Amino acid sequence: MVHYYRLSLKSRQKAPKIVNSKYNSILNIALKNFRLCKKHKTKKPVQILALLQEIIPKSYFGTTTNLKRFYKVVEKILTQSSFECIHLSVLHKCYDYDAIPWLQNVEPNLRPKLLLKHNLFLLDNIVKPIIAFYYKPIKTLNGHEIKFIRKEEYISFESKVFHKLKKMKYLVEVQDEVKPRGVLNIIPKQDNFRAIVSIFPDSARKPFFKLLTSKIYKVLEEKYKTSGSLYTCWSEFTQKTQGQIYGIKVDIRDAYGNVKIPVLCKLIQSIPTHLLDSEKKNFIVDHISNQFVAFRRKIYKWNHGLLQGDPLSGCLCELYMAFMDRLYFSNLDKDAFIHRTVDDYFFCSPHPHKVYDFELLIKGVYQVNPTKTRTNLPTHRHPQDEIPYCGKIFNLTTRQVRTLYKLPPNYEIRHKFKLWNFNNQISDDNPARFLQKAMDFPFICNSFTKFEFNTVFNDQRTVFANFYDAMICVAYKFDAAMMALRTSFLVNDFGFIWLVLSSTVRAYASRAFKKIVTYKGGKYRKVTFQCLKSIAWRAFLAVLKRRTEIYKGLIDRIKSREKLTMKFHDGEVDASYFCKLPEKFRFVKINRKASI
DNA sequence: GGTCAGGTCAGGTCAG
Ligand SMILES: [Mg+2]
Repeated sequence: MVHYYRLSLKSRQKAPKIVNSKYNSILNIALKNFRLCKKHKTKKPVQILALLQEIIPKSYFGTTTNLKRFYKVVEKILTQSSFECIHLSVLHKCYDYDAIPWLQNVEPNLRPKLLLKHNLFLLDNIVKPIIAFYYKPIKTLNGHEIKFIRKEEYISFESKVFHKLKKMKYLVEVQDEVKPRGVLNIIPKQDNFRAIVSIFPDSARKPFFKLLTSKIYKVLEEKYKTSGSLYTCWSEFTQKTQGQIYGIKVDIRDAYGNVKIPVLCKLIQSIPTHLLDSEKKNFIVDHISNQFVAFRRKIYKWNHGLLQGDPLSGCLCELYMAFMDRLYFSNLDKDAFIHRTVDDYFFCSPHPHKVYDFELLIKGVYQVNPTKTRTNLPTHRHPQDEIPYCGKIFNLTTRQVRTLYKLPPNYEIRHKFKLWNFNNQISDDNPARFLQKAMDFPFICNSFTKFEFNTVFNDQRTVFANFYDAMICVAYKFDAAMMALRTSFLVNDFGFIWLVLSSTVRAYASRAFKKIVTYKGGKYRKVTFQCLKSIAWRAFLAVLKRRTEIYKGLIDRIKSREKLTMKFHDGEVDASYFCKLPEKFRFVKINRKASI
């Protein structure tokens, strides 16, 4: 029931020195050259595609066309998304068997199963081992993007920060062979790093941490006031306040690191025992008071607040903060608006000084990330009217809220979609299920919420541009799914794709009706079912034109007619925004090419 | 057969 090959490096095996007796012995030539390659110092930067060429004999493929086929896969590995797969079927389908010298002697009907396992063998024992030999994959947490870094480069940074963390007494090496709970990892961010712990999956102790986590969330919702609902807080405050809003979003740097463990331990003990048993209280207290971590064959103690990566760290930091909130922000104007996440505070009032004071009140208590601070206060050095917060972009003047998109310039957008599922594999002769699973709704739902489609505080200018931006995204996902159909399913019948295409602009457009209509408000003008299906079909237009040659046929019949009149009842929806591509998505790389 | 309540999964958003 296994159709898929996973691209990621840790699926790699460790190469025998000699090839097994069911494999043809041209392979042993390759393994020998593999060792010779590893003994090369390789101080200077070198491409993997180039290094493999001088390892795998041309004599193994015969023709250059066969070889480029196999390089299309190495490149995919070198450019992989987390979880990305290919079909095992590609490893052999459509090859020029004639040109393969060592198969003339093997019966034709026997050849494809020899080539798949020989290509599996080369991929598992030579290609990934070598990539691993020179680099480390780190996941950027922008979608599933994985960046590869040179081992000499990463190691240097690792040791560099490790020495800092050893200087700053955050990490202290002791001698008791106390059990470490996980392995520390140093993963670089924008300017800093992130020290995190990977918990050894514990021996049936996770259920215990699940239980404790729920039990303290019960104390959070109880002895501490609710922090709002965000959608309702921003609804009410924009109605209670009619003048120019003033606001600030501040980003605390290292919320975990700046927790005072002692206080947290006193909060723990302070719980009523009908709520939290004294034994459990004490388990958390020496759990977070004794955080031990394995580095390079050494076990250290973590004492800078809470360990990112520990299962308790989240909820325990929540408790800490909720208690702080009581201390410092309970008395604020009732009319003003305030909402917090884990380390992101958003505060709005119609008076400049109340926000300015809030900035001071917060700075007296916390060390913040000053570059991350955003404000419309006129005496700030870079004031703005739009504040990013919580995955949304609030405009304090207009009071219109958009979705926030995390797509750096040259981000390869295929990294924002997990199209492969290894627990539920799709056949190579069933591309229809591979293009529909791509099209499941749940993936854009977080942009199909009361927040984006309501017309309570939102114009129609903005309830439109929202739905339009969401659909640009579903398009890019469609394009990535297509090139997975093209490059892994290898389909040439593009007739069973239009089905789910229009079969989702209908449901995709209709959902915006029930969700958009249930949250009507005083800026609601008039929206229309085919106004939405037309926005949708013009979004696909503006996107698909980026690979016009593969797609003009589909855009030819689309553009031709379709009644793209684009009449809008409001009149202040420019509608120019809909023809073309919103600036965010034009500068995203849609092609796949391994840099090194 | 038609609801609910609970459980799982999936892909996505938050945020460490
Ligand atoms: Mg933050």
